[PDB]
Amino acid sequence: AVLTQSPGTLSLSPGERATLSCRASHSVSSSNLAWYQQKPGQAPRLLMYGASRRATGIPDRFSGSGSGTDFTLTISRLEPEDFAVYYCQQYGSSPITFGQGTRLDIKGTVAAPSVFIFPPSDEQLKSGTASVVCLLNNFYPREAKVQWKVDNALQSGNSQESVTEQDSKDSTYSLSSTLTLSKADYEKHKVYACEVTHQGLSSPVTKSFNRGEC
Amino acid sequence: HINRTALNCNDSLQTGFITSLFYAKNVDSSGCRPCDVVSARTVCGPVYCFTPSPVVVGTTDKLGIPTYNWGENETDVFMLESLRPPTGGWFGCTWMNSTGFTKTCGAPPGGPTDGGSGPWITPRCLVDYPYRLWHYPCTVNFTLHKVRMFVGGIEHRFDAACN
Amino acid sequence: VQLVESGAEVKKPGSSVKVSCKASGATFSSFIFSWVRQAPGQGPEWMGGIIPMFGTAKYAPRLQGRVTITADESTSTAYMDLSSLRFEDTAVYYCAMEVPGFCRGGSCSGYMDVWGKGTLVTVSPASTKGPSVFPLAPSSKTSGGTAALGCLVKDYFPEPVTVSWNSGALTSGVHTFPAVLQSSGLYSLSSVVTVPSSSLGTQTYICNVNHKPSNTKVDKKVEPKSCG
Ligand SMILES: *[C@@H]1O[C@H](CO)[C@@H](O[C@@H]2O[C@H](CO)[C@@H](O)[C@H](O)[C@H]2NC(C)=O)[C@H](O)[C@H]1NC(C)=O
Ligand SMILES: *[C@@H]1O[C@H](CO)[C@@H](O[C@@H]2O[C@H](CO)[C@@H](O)[C@H](O)[C@H]2NC(C)=O)[C@H](O)[C@H]1NC(C)=O
Ligand SMILES: *[C@@H]1O[C@H](CO)[C@@H](O)[C@H](O)[C@H]1NC(C)=O
Ligand SMILES: *[C@@H]1O[C@H](CO)[C@@H](O)[C@H](O)[C@H]1NC(C)=O
Repeated sequence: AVLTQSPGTLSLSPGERATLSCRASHSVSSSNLAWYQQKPGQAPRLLMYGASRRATGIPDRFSGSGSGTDFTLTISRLEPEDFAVYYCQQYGSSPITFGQGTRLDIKGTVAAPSVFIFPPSDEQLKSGTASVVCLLNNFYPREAKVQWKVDNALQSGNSQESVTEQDSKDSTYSLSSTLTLSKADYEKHKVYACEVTHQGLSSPVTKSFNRGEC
Repeated sequence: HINRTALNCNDSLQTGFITSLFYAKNVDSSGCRPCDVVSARTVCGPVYCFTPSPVVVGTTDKLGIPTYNWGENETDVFMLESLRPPTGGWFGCTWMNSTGFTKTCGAPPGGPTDGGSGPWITPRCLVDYPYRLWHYPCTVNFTLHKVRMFVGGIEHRFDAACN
Repeated sequence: VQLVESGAEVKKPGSSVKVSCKASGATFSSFIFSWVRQAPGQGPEWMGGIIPMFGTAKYAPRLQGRVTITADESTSTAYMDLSSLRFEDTAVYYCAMEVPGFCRGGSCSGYMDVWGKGTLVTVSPASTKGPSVFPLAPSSKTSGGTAALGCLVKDYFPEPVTVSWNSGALTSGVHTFPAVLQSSGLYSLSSVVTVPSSSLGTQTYICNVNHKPSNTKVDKKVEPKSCG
């Protein structure tokens, strides 16, 4: 039984009604499905068992329903403490499985990222390694796509990304992407570019620099 | 010896009856057949028979050979008829089935002074046994009475849970 | 009911690790221990379970051959042993109170009620190490616009590192990103701040990095360069 949660990210305002869905590849016998809330740096907290039985200590606003292959977690009125990640979990089949999670964050107005690209410092190049950093500042929604190009060659698998926690005051996110190269490979190429795709951009945005031209 | 308890438990109604077997939970009170052969695949937890005193019945095959398959195979059964007292006294058994329903077997009551089905010696009294409050949650406030009596030549010491 | 676990451990690829869980508030013999791990940015993954009075231990098929789960009735401590560690095994390892929904043949399955506080297990080839602090330089070419600058805090272990700007006098527009565990097994972190372009030649910007586990304190002035 494989669990698929929808939507990946759910953006709503405090006081609104939240409905999270968990879909199973096969029917979950006797509605053996649980729900968890996980805040950053903590263990998951059980909210709901048996699809609809609320765990003790859980507020009235949390409600569950569904059966078969379609289960729903409902938060009637969203409080500030309710923005977190939510996992479903089936215990109807012998190997229990978890869903991939739904992120419930604060709704805001669409804002394109500001994109900056940072070449490696001479100090780091003297150590034999090169880190190219691309910054996407204060954007919404959270989904964004960073593509690295090196002399117009698409980089795939040699970068790592990191996303800040959502700003409660304006609901924006920030992302940093590090492309790591050896000093040798860095000196072979000229144009280092960061192409960004985002809902707030009608067209992809590219920031780039030219090694040796600066 | 633990392999001889049937463990076919399936809480399809989210009542939490299985949780009482593994974790300490006091009973909530908001809610308060001939003994032949029972298939073990439909049994969850211990099987008690009450020849005056309570006796635990383990999983066997049809011959009576003890099996150790947790009652999972279709050949696993509970030979309740073998536990009957030879002198023809009162006899009964009880257990929990897969979906959390207390089942009983026993002779039909020949009168208000006759015995009940499971561990019900009296309409008002119940033979005490280690899993009484699991099968019979509403008998928590019942009073215990030590009982000594000879039935068919055998002395039986046990407790009775009466109102 | 509360579950306490062994402290964080760092292991090398190919090694093994043993996590222990102590259950207080309930009888150990009938306790249903579940081990659930969670990789950074992923969902929880069930590893296996043990009910001591039944002696049976169930395992997840993904790593059924690399995990052995044991329960010690003498000291009321269940253990999870994972061998032949890989880099993909870096995760937080939880033990939990499984509340059964169905049982069959000596084992049960259900939901997790009481979770352990979590045990971080990092698989990396290197030990306690101080970070290098490199500048993320803004362009040295502007007035009225918004510029970005920062520090790259690279190749340290373990967590955590604190980063402030100008000894705490600069807080608006500061973004310190979550650290990332590199392929080498060391953490790398970026901290940036957006500033008005007109201040690039007039205001000094210094990031203050403090890595207490290695007693490494660095104050690095970030200056504009030809590339920004
Ligand atoms: C617990 O018992 C219920 C009793 O019905 C099982 O539910 C059946 O599951 C099968 C699975 O293929 C369905 O085809 C049936 O239609 C279900 N019956 C009903 C009445 O809904 C359930 O599968 C059992 N749970 C486990 C884990 O075995
Ligand atoms: C456990 O006992 C209950 C007690 O009745 C059984 O429930 C019955 O199931 C049959 C299935 O065909 C229904 O027709 C009856 O209406 C049910 N009775 C009640 C009162 O609900 C249940 O089937 C038993 N479980 C097993 C696995 O044998
Ligand atoms: C008892 O059950 C366990 C686990 O299901 C199994 O390994 C063993 O072979 C069974 N039989 C005996 C006699 O222990
Ligand atoms: C038994 O007595 C307790 C009080 O000690 C009460 O809460 C419970 O409801 C009673 N049960 C029944 C079945 O009357």
